[PDB]
This record gives sequence, structure tokens and C-alpha cells, in this order.
Amino acid sequence: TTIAGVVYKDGIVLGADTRATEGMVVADKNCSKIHFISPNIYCCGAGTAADTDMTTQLISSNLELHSLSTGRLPRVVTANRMLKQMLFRYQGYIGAALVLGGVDVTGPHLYSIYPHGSTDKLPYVTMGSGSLAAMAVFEDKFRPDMEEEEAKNLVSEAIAAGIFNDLGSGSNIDLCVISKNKLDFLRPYTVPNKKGTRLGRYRCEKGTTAVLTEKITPLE
Amino acid sequence: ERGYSFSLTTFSPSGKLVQIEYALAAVAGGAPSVGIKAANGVVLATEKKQKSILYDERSVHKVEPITKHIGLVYSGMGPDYRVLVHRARKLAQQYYLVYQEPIPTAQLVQRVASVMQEYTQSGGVRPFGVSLLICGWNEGRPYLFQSDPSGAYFAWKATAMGKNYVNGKTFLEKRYNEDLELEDAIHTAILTLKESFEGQMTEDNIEVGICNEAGFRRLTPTEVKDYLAAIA
Amino acid sequence: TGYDLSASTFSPDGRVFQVEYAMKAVENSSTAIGIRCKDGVVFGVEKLVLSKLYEEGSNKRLFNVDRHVGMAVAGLLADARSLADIAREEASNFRSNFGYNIPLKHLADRVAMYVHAYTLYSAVRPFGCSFMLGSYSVNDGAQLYMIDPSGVSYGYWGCAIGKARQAAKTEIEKLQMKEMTCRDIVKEVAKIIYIVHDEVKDKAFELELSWVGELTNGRHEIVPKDIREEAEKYAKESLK
Amino acid sequence: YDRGVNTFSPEGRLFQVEYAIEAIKLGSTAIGIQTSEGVCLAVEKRITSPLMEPSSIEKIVEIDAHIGCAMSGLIADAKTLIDKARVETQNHWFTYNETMTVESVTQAVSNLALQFGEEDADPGAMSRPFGVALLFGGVDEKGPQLFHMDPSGTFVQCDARAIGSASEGAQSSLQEVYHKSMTLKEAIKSSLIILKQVMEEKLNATNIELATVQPGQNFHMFTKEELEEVIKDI
Amino acid sequence: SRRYDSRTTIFSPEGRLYQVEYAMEAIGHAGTCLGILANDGVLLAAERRNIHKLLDEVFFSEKIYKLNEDMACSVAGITSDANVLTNELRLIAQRYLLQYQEPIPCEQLVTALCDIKQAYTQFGGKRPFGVSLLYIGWDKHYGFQLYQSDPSGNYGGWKATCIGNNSAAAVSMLKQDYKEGEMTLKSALALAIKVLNKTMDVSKLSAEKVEIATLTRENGKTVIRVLKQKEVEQLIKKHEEEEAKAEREK
Amino acid sequence: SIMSYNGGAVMAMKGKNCVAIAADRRFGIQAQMVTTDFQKIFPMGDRLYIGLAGLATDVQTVAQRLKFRLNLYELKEGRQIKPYTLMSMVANLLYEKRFGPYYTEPVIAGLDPKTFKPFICSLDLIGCPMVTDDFVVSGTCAEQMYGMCESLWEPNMDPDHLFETISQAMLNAVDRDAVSGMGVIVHIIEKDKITTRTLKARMD
Amino acid sequence: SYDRAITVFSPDGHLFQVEYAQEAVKKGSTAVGVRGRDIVVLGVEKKSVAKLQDERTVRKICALDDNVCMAFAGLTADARIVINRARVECQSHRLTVEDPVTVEYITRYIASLKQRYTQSNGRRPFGISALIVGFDFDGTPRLYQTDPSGTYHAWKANAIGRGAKSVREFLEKNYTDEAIETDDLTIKLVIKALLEVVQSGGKNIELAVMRRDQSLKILNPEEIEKYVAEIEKEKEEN
Amino acid sequence: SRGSSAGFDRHITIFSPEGRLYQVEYAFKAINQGGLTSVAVRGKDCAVIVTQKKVPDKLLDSSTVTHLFKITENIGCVMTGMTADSRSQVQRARYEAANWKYKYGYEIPVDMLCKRIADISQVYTQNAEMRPLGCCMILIGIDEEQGPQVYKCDPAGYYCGFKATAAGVKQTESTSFLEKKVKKKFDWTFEQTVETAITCLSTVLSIDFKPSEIEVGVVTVENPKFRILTEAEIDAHLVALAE
Repeated sequence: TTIAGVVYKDGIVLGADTRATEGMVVADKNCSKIHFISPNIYCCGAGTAADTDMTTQLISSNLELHSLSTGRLPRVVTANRMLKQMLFRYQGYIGAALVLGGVDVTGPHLYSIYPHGSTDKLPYVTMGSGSLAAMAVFEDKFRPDMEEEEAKNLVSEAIAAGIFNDLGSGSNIDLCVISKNKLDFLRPYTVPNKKGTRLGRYRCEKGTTAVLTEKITPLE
Repeated sequence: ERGYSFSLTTFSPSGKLVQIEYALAAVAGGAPSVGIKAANGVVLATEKKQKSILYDERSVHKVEPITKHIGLVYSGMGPDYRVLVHRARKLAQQYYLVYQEPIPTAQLVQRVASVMQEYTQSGGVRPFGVSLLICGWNEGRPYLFQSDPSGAYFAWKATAMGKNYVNGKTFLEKRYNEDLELEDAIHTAILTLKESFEGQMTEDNIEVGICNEAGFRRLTPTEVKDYLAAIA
Repeated sequence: TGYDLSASTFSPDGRVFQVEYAMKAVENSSTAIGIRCKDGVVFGVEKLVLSKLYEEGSNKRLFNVDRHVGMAVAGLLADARSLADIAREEASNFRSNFGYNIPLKHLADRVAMYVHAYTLYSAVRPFGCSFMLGSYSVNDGAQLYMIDPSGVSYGYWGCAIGKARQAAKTEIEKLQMKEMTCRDIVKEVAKIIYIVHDEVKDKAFELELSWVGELTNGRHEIVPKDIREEAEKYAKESLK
Repeated sequence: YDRGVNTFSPEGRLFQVEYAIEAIKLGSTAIGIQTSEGVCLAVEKRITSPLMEPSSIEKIVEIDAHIGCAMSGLIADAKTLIDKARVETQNHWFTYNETMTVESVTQAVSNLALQFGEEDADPGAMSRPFGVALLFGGVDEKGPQLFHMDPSGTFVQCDARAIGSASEGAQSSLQEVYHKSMTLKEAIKSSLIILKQVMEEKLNATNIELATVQPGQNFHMFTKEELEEVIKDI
Repeated sequence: SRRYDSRTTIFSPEGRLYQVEYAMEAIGHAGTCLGILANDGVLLAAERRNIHKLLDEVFFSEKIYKLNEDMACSVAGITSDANVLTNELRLIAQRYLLQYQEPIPCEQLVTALCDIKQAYTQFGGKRPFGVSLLYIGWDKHYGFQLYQSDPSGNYGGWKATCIGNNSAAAVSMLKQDYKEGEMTLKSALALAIKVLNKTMDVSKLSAEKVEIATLTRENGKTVIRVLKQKEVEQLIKKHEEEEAKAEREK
Repeated sequence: SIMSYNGGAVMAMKGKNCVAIAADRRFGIQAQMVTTDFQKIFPMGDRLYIGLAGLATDVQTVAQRLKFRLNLYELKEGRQIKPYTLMSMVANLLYEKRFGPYYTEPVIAGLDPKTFKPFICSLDLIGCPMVTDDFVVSGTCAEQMYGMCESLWEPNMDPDHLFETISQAMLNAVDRDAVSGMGVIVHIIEKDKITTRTLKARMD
Repeated sequence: SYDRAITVFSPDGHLFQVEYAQEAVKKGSTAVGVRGRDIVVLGVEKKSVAKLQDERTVRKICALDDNVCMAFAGLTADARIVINRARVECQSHRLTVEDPVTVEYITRYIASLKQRYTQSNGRRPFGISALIVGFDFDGTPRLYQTDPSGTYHAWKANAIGRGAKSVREFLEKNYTDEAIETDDLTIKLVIKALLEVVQSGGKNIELAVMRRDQSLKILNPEEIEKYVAEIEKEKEEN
Repeated sequence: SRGSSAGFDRHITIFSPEGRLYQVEYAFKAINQGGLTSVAVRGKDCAVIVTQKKVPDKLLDSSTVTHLFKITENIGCVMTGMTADSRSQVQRARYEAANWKYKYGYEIPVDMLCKRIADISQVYTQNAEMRPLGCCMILIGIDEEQGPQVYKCDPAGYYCGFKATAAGVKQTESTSFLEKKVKKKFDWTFEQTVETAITCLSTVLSIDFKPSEIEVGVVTVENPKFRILTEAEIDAHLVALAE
């Protein structure tokens, strides 16, 4: 519930948390909040995870069809406009708030998309429940035309702040860098949180539990 | 728009779909193409004979991909090929959306066959005037499918559609091996294409696609002419 | 057969004989002429008097399709009425969707597209009517577009549709209509229509004449009666 | 095939409707007589074999308590129109608390008639015209009434009409023996004798269906005993 | 459209239906299909015509498909019609399975298919499906049971029947050499080999020219087994041996 | 609360290369128990089980429709279902009712048909894919089950220790829950067999 | 979308499509129906016995309810769909009336279906003539015959299909009131009527009988054999 | 003299015995029925469409009979065949281009527009209930990463990329002129391209056309909006080629 994106000197850097929770307890610590769309387009989704996943899948399929028909690389713009119109047709009932980053023929682009269908092209965007911490980090330590490592560190710090100041994000950070030339997608970018081992290991063997009936059906 | 509800394709007294036979005749009269299988991939080749060089032979493409792992070529009418490949792309995208896994080539060919059958048995339409050679890779295996305007399909290790297609088939049978490599498949395909080109093939006039475990990809004229030079 | 049965098929050469027969059906009808000048567009249409029991102004071949656009028709008059209804519907849609009166160029383009759209399917037949639309604007001037039953619309300094269309065109060529005065052009239209009318072929006849232009405050209207008699007298004198 | 369902003749009429009229004369013979004391309908059953039950062979149908109908032609096609007429009469009653007039029933039947085509309306519609001539006898506020419904939709109000296999000639003879001041008994006697004369086979109670509508009584169909009572004098 | 319609969904002056007649005639020269019933199973023999060496032949079966968990089908005629027919049959069989939580009876499924085929002949203006179907299956009510259906929409239940070329000769061979109620799987298989050898005498019995399928009921479970190429070779060898023995005894 | 209307508890964890999936057996209205032999784990393949939790009617309907489309797919395609494809297909099925969602949170467990690599995943009422290597749980017992698993689960477990762990997990997660329990059914899918067991749980 | 008028009036108002459907009915199999004073009997020639065939699936006599049954003559597939539609109509009537169905009403709505297919667009009528047997509420036997033209008429006895006219003309002269008093005489009459049609006489024939609301059953092959023997016994003495 | 026909093979677009579509191939000569020839060429950085302007009568406003249509700002087009069909195809192309612009956020590439129009034409060819729009369109544009582009659809629908082509009565003669010109010269600048475009029409049709007797459109990479040459430019190019 903490995703962010930024444009640096070359292209786009996207980052996301991993604490996918339903209700109030953590349901997963390895959510894939940075969806692939095109070899030059990624999008980070927040909100209803099923809706975000279906939206990203539909957009990826539509841009696959478009790019393969036109013989050109997909455009962040054609993705942003499709997302806008599709969400506006459903009047925001698709609980998906998206950060669409990519690199196209006209240059790197970053867009913020709201579930009602509103979109905006901004150099740095944050989204999700923990969006405010990352937004503050960006407002504090953002510069125009930053280097690759500077952008990576800035996004990492923003995700760390969102993780540590929100109760719906954590347990990992995912990064994806798109440029005019290279696309990197490093999921376990940095694991700022570890787990101590169980000090007293408690194991059981057969005969510790009571079973009523056994039914073996060997397969081949 | 009203739409005719009577099928233009009808059973002849002998039961033969003479309209489908005429469609296959149009396929034969169209530009020839060949497809061949290797032990680890599929190669599709075809010739694009335009008019005089005023046509930008580079601008237009004949070999077309459906997915990253499926490509195809046609023998027949380009107008039908465009709509057919567009619909096949839509079907593959819909399957990927539904099942979050790449389309199997067999299932894609089955869907294309169903579409062709719907065209042939429906009203107000014309049967498609193309024969599709479809290359695909999935589960670490190659697949090459013949699809006819009649709507049927087959898994063919080698095939040749168009003019002199029976002789191309015989030549492929003679020059086909069970355990050949992709290099041998390319040699055989280019050999058949030059044996049935009728007019001194060129790298621009030959367009080839290769499908293997790395996906489907169309060879650019550079390595195209490289292989023509290596094959003589 | 097979090449002249429907509008959805070509002749072995690639012709549309149904549209050619529509052209015949619009040619054999009564004459209808439209002359645009620098300060107006006039229409004079020839009315066949089947019997004197009819009213003057009955079965008008002149329709008023927009607040400023007229329509002089020839061919099947029921078809012409239907096309005038379609034209005024299109004008109403444009006015509703854009807040102002439709320009004649786009009006004619849309109507011709509609006419051509009913020349593609075997489920319909091409219109048996040709029609000239004249309009005026403060920024555009006087405009006149003629439209064929096939669906082709062109701007005409002066056009004629019907039997004596070519004769009307040729004798009116002496007029430099592109910079003439609408009032006197009305009288010259009366003249040309009287000469091109064949009294022996049609002993009984009537004239419906109208204009639209700057003198109309840019709204389509019929000729006032007094100008009607004066133009009739001029035409009688020109008959010699 | 080739010719459509909406095709006229060179002289300007539907040869499909002409064929329907021909099928009308191919139909069974029926007679209807309207008098000042009611109206009577009769029809020849045309029994094919004695095994066929006379009960299921009835060309006279009740539209309402005051309306009877005689059908000639495609008797299978006539029952759908009869059902429509009855439901329309009952709708009129449900709407206006009164029995539907016979003339309005006939007009509505005409509205249903000649409504068919290939692609002219909803696909679930008629393809061919009704091939049945009808005689609507009834009693309403205008006294006894009798209407000849032509499959053409040219409904007629007629005092007496004979239709079917022996329509013409028999109708002229019935007119000659018909008067403007006949009683109901005279009307039934005349209709019965004309039908007996025009019968193609030796008729009896099992060869004819008879019904009447009276100003006082409802629509009553003559059973066998009264049929024999009225036919023994003729 | 009156002149240019094909009007394939109307009657004929003599009362026949030319479209279904032509479909049956095309099926006659189409491939060979045979179905037979045994006391412990039902067997299918399908003949494949296009046998070019360029075939990948990776499929388990070409004209034999599996309609549902406990029923198999053999198609005769247009394979493209066969594919859409087969997946429609699978769809409706699974529909019955969903609706009743019970395997769909073979008679039920055949009646449904014949209903849809009859309606498609009845109207729609389209050329009928010129494919004959031969269904085998097992059910709670009748167990092993096989039907032959026609493009006209008519079906029949048989102990054994064949479609394709020399259909009359094949059915005569069945009527002569089928032991009703006493046909084991082995003797049924031998009769099937005999028919495959005889009803298509041109291009005498070949392993790759035909495909063989069996349907049995083991432990309350319907098992559909496609005999492999080595199995078909074993059948050919057994047929040759038995024919040689019969001729030598003759 | 609609998913707690009938109650439910399903879990699945991975072994060394085997899988364990377990479920409660109690079926009843919010208040009274009707049946204690209800089946909540259904085979979508020879080496692939699926557990469903939530509204009982939606469980049954979703299972029926899933088996429908799965059987159609496998008959059309000729291969046993791949677990990832099954999970994606059921997720799509749930998403098809975005405005009419089935109040069910399912889990899918099994082995790769050719690799036998353990696979487990979870969904929600909309059908959100959730693939987690260690374990996935669903039902009204969610908190108890998560707490149990996040300390009882270890990587690379033999089938017997896997069964013991999942059995203890279900027993000790349902004995502290009121709308679930009354018997636990456990399926252990090993490389070459499956073992179905009923635990000796408290029936009340 | 398919709405081409198939059934149109030919010259002289003759429905040539109806005539062709009648031709198909005539070319179809032979069936007969008798309405005895106590029972109703249907007899169908199982022509082309074609051994190794499960005749259960081809049985042309099908029961619609506990008191209604029908035997067709014509197209087997159209007969099957009409039987399905008649099952639908009988069940719908039973639901909406909670009373036993009526034979005449069933036949009437089937006739209305046939007439709708004659009057419909893009459709052809059902090339089958149906003999509907049944019993009313009071146990009154009912025998009706409907034709593809849509006309249905009640008959004491009749025949449809191949040889229908010859059989019905034989039955109109062989039919007497005292000849249908008991099931034995009714069965013998039907068997001797169909004997002139079927060459085998006993094995290419099938008989069904319905009593007054007594769960109609199909006649046993042994009963058919012994009754053909009985009619031969009558023949030798007469 | 026994003008027999083979049923409906020669009457509606159904498969002929020779594997041909008769009503599709009639469209090729339906193009010729228009009696007008339109020839388009592309330079290294420019594309020029040159089309003779027919004036059958002075009595019509010849200033309003211009047959060059701007599909978008940067896409111009010209058609041959039925003029009503040409107007309909121009309207459809404008609709599709605008729809692409809205649905995809950037101007439609000319190749994709031609592909869409060709698919729409294949719709007519496939269906047996519509006239297959016997009109040919040729469109121009300026494309990033690929340069100036000219495409041409057809009632049959088989389109292709090309340096130069023509549609009309003398399209074959224009094709021959293009063959000889490409075999003679290769390097083309803007003025050489426009001079060759004028030379094609002049050599092929041999009219010595007046300045008002043609209509010419150009797309250049200085203001990629499609712009139509007026009388001044027409006369300038005419005298430049003459000298």
C-alpha cells in the first residue's frame, strides 16, 4: 500500500512495498505491486489488489495487440489514456490507484492515475495508503535530472519511509528502472526487515498427533 | 446493414464444397510459402514479389507474430490475412487474460479453425482465401500447423502452399530429416524457396521467421542474406 | 441481369446501372435551375400541370430545409420530400450540437454522404432525385451546391437539373452570374426557364421561383408576389 | 422463390391474395343468413371416412356468447385467428364493461389479416395471408348482424352469404329464395334446403354443423335431435 | 436476395432433403468409422486418410474424441465441423454434469445433439453439418451403449455399426460374425480388425492408416484407452496369423 | 460477516516437494451445526486439490462452475491442469462477478504435473492471486491459522512432519474458534500418492 | 435474422411445401391407431429390423404422460423435437392446472405449433403426421390424427405413413362396434391390419396399448408372436 | 451474341471457378471509370501528391471541386473512382484517425490508417450484401523515425508501402514512368521530387496542363501539416520544370 515513481535524467524508476493485507492483518509479504505491461512500461497499483491486477493485465494485453499491430513500441500515453477512459467508464468502482511509468519514443513519462479516472503527468508521484511518507521524502530530497543511483536511493528511502510510517506496507521493496536502452526489474531490491529465528524450536513426530482414518490411493 | 442469413457455402450434389475448392485455387494462385520443423524449432519462409521497385518492399510485412512464441505466414489474399491475423491476435490476448499463461499453439490453431468454420457455415460471408502456416513454441516443444480455408487443420512437419505446392511438398519430403537442427531447417527452407522462386530470390524478396524456446522472431535482411550466402 | 439488378454489384466493367437508371429518372422529370450570384442564390423550378384543378404551389419542388438553406429538387417528388426531411433533420442536429446554423458546405457534404450510403446495399435503392441547395452567410456569401442521386455534391455558379438542363446552362452562360444582382437575376431565371420550357411537349406549366441571400437577411424565402408578376412579364417579353 | 410475398400483378393486385381466394373456393361450403329474429350459420362437414369422429369436425366456432363464426379454407389456420378474435373481444369487455360489437370484431380481424412478409416486422410474425373466408353471425345493439370477412381484409356486412366449394350459384339461388322480411325459422329452413341441394354427398346430421344467434338467447349450436327435427320437414 | 439465396432449409418436390442426402453421400466417401459392443467394453476403429509423411501426428487421436469422463466419439466427414461439434458436445455434457452432479447419460447427450442438428437442418438457412457421429459410452442405466447419428438428426442404438465406404459390406460382416451377448473384448477386437481390413480393401490394412480405441469399466471407472502403434501392429500380426490359419485349414 | 455466515477454515503449506491441504468439516447455519461430514476440499486434478471457505452456497456453486470449466478445458486441451493455470482461471472466474462477488476465499494446493514442485496459492471474494511459498490460509479462522503457521511452518519438510504440522495447525486453530471445526480433513499430496485423513478433533 | 418466407401460396392456393411434407409422411414408416371401447392401441412397423440394433432408441411410440401417448409417421428428428415440445406442453399444463392433461388439448396445441411453423418466417413445417392416443378424465378413449398442414381430427381408427390409405380403407370396412370389445380382439384387428404392410408379421412390428388410466405398456414380442399365430388360427378356419 | 453468365459468380463477390472474385476485380476498372489519374511520390524528406484538376464546365464553382482531402492536420489524401465513394472513404478515414487519436493519445501513423482502411474494404469484399466501394485512396504523411510516407489502399484492400505510385486510367503508364525514373535517378531533394512529380503527369498524360488544371498536396519536414499548393506555387513549379 505504498508505491512511488520518479523520472530521473535517463528514464523512470518505480518502487513498491510488499505488505499486501486484507482486513487489518498481513495476508502476504511478497506482493507484486509493480506490473509489467510492455518492455518499456510498468505500473504500480494500490487499493483493491484484484482490481489493480486485472486492470494491469487488460492494459498489457491491449498494448500487446496495439504494438504488435503497429510495429512500434508501446506508448505510456496510449496506456495512460486507455486507463483514464476505462476507469472513468466505471466511475471509480475499480478500486485501483496507479502510477504508470515508462520510456517511449518521445522520452520517459510518469503518470498518476486515480480510480475515478483522473490522471496527471508529474515528475515524482506517490500512491497508496503510505503515499504521504514517500511524497514527503520526494518533496524533501527530489531534484530535476538526477542520476541513476541517486534516483534508486531516493525511491528506496521513500519506500522505507512509507513502510516505517504506514501500517499497511513493509517486509520488502521492489524496484524497476526503465531507460531509453535498458529495463531492469529487481524485485528483492533491499530487505530492510529481517526475522529472528525461533529461540526454542518445538517440533513433533508421528504419534504426537491423533488420527482417525487413513486412505492411501497411490498414483502414477 | 441487413446481413444475409443464408450460407453462401452450400453442399454440392456430390457433397464437395466447390466454393472451398475455389478458395484453395485462389490460395494456390497466390504467392507461395513454405514451413519446416527442426528437432528444436520451426522455420517459416515466404516470398514477397511486388511489382517494379517503386513499391517499398521494406515497408510492408508478410510474416506476422501473434505472441512472443507464435508466428505465422499465409498463402493467398492479404486482405483476408490481415483480418484473420488480427482476430487470432485478439483470441490469444483473450486467452492470456483469462488464464495468465501463453496461448498453446494447438489451441490457437483450434480457435482459428473454429473462426474459419463459422465463416464457412455462416450467411452473408465469403470463405477466407488463405492457407496459414503457423509456427509456435510451448512447453519446450516446436509446433507447425497447416490451416486450410476449409477450416480444418493439421500438424505438419513440413509444408508448402501456393504455386507448385505439390512439388514443393515432394521436395520437402525428399530433403527432410527427422532430427535436423535449426540450421538444417533454414538450409532446407531456403533451398525449397530458391527451387520454387522463379526469378532469382533476393534478401528483400525472402522474409523468414524462426520460432524456438527463445520465442518467435523475424530474421532481418542482414542475417537473411547471410544465410542465403551460406546456402548458395 | 446481374449487373443492373441492385446497387450492391458492379457491372463486368465496374458500373452502377441502378444509379444510371436513377439518373434517367431524374433527367426525364421537369426542369429545375439554380443560379447563385454575388448577393443571392435563386431557384426556378418548372411545375407540370396535370390538371388545372390543382392549386398553385401544390407539390412544391422547392423545400426550405434550414432557416437559410433552400432545396430545389427534380426526380421522384416523394423521394425529394423524404430527402428534404433528412436535410432538415441534419440541420436540426447540427444546430443542437453546435449552437448555430449549419454551413451549406457541410450540410451538402453530409446529405451527399447519406445519399451515397443508400447506394451501397441491395437492401435499399439509390434515390430517384437530384437537388440543389442554396444558402447565404455574412462571412461566406451566397453558396450553391448541386447534389446528384449518386451522392456527389459540387459548388455551382449555376446549375440545371432535368430535361433541358444543358440548354439552360448553355444559354445562361452569357450571364456572368458570379458578380450579378439577385433581383435582375430572378428575371433572367424567368427568361431562361421560359425558353428552355417546351410548350409543345408540356402545354400546361407553372413556375415556382425563390431566392435566399443578403436581401433576405440570410434566411430562405419565396419570391414576393409582385416581383413574381414583374418577372413573369419580363419572361413573356423575352419570349418574343 | 423468385417471386416475393409483397409482389403485385401487372394489372395491379396481389396474385398471392388471388391464390388465397382460390383456396377459399377449395374450402368447405358454408352458408350464413341474417334475419330480424337472429342469424344462422351452417357448414358441410365433408366427412372423409366414417372412422373420423364428427365431433372434431366442426367449422362453426363461438367467439362470444353473442357471436358465432363459420370458417372455410385452411381450417388449421383459421383457429389462430379465432383465438385472436375471442381474446380481443374479451379484452374489449374487460376494458369497457360491455360485449364487443360484431362490426368491431370484424374490423380487428381485418387488422390481423394481410399482415405478413419476409422482412417487414418482428421475425416472429406471419409469412402468408390467412387462407380462410369467415362469416361472423352475431347479435348486438344493432340487432342481428352478419359479416363476410374476406381473406383480403375487405370485410363486408351482408344479410346472407354462401362461401366455399359451392359459393357462387348457390349464393344467387339463396338470394332468390331470400327476402327482407323472413323469420328465423324461414331463414334456417331456406339455408338448410339450399345446403341440401348443393350437397356433393347425401347429407344427414353427421354431415352438417348448424348454429344460431338470437336477440334473446345466446349463441346456441343445434344438436342432433333438433337438427333432425328441423331437417325432417325438409 | 430471392434469386441469390441458396434456400437450403426448405423441402423438396419429392419429399426428400437434398442437403442431407448430399451430406450422407459425402460421408460415404469420407473416412471409415466402426463401433462395436462387447460384454466387458466397447471398441472403436477409425481410419485416417491423410497419411503424408509430413504429419507430426503428435495427437493422441484424430477422428476420435472424448466427449466427457465416460463417453467417447468417432466423427466421419468434415473434421472442422467435427471439432466444433465435439467441443459443443463436451460443453453440454459438462453442463449436465454441473446441473445434476451425475455423469450425463449417453442417450441424453445423443438426443440433445440430434435435437440441435435437426433444428439446424430445420431452419437457419445454412448448409447442414455433413458429419456422421458414432458415440460409445457407459452409464448407470444401460452401461456399455453405442449410437450412430446422422446429419439429418436421426439416431439409432446399435450393438455394432460402421460408416464410410462399403458400409453395407461392413454391416453384413458384423451381422454374420458378431456373437450377440457372447462377444468378448478379444473376439470383438478381431472382428474390428476383419472389418478394417475388408470394408476398405484398397490400401490393405496398415498400422498408421487407422486408429484403435477401447472403452472399458474397471472398478466402477470408465477407462478410455487408445491403442498405441505397437498395439496396432500386434493387431495386424494377429489378423495375418488368423487369416493364414483359416486359409491353411481351408 | 457474510463469509462468517456459515464459517470455514482451509489451509495449505508446502513440504520438501510435497503439499498438505487441510480444512474443517463443520457445516451449519450461523447458530446450529447441521452436518459434520461436509466436504470442502475438492480435486481439480490427480495432484491438485482446492479448498474453499466462506458462504456454503457460494462454495458449492464456485466448485461446480470451476469443475465445469476445468473439465471443458482439459478435454479440449488433452493435458492435466497446471496449478498456475488453474489458479488464474479460478481467479478470473471470481473476478467475472466483480459486482456480484461470491463470498468465498479459496486456496489451491498441489504439485507440478511434470516437475512435482509444490504449489500453493490463495484468493479472495474478488479473486486476488496470492502465491506464498510457506503457507496460505483462509476462512473465519484466518487470524488463528496465520498465527499458528507463522511459527509451526518450516521449509523442506518430509511428508510425515508436514502432516503433523498441518494437523496441529488445524486442530489448535479450530479449537479456539466457534464457527468452525467439528472434524478436520487433511490431504497430503506426495510425489506418488495422496493420503486423506480425518483428525480426532473435538466435535464441539 | 433468417426470415425468408418458405411456406407461400402457390398458384391455386396450394401449399406445395405442405404437399411435400405429406409426401415425406407417406414415404415414412407405417403406423396405425385404433380407439377401442376400453383401450387405445398403436402399431408401428419396425421396418428394416437390421439386427445388432437397439430398437429402444428408435421406438416410434412415445408416452407423453400417464394417460397420453403418440406415434408419428414422417421425419424421425422432427418427430423427436415435436415429442419434446409435447412433453413441455403437457408438463406446463399439468403445472398451471394441477389436473390431468387432456388429449384433445395436447393435440390442439401441437396443431397450433404446426400452423405456426406453416405461417412463420424462415421456417418449414414439421413433416410428420401424428396419431395421439389417450384417455380423458372419465376414462373415455381418445384417438386424434394431426397432419403437417396443422389440421387435427378425431378418429375411431386410422393409419399414417407408408400404406396409410390402404390400411385406413381396410379398417373402415373391417371396423365394427363388437370387434373392439376386448383387448384380444383389438390386438388381433391391429395385427391383421399391419400384416398387409409388414412382411415379417411378428418381428418387424411393435405394439403399444393403453388402458383406462392403467400405465400403458408395450406389447411383448412373445405376445406378438402368439397373437400372429392366433390370427393364422382364425385364418385357417375362415 | 449469347451473353451468358455463370449464375451468381459474376454477379456478386463469390468465389469464381478460376479462384477469383469477379466483383472485387471489377473494382480495378471501377477505378478507371472515374477518368482521372492521380500520382503520388515521396522524396528523401517530402511527399508530393499531384493530381490533374478536371473542369468539365465553367458553370460549376471549380474552386469548390478540389478533390484533395485533409484527413488530419498532417495527413492529406486523394482518391480515384466514384466521387461519392471517395467522399465516404474520406469521412471514414477521418473518423478512424480521430478515434485513434483519442484512444491512443497520439496522431495515427499513416501505415496503420491505411491498414484500417484496407480492413474496412476487406469487410465489403467478404460480405456479399454491399457494393465493395470501388474507389482507391492514396494518403501522405510525415513519420518520425521513418521519414515521409505515402500509402495507398484499394477496394480489394491489398496495400503496400512505396516510393511512388498512381491510381486511375493511366496508372500503368505512370507506373512505367516511375520505373524509368527510379532506374535513372535515386537521390532526390525537395525541388527534384516536386519536379519529378510534375514530370510524371506531364509525360504520362501529355496535356501541357494549365496552372488551374491540377491540384497538388505536399507534406514536408518543416511544418508536417499537409498543405495544398495554390496557383502561385503551381506556376512556379511549372516554369521551373519548363526551363
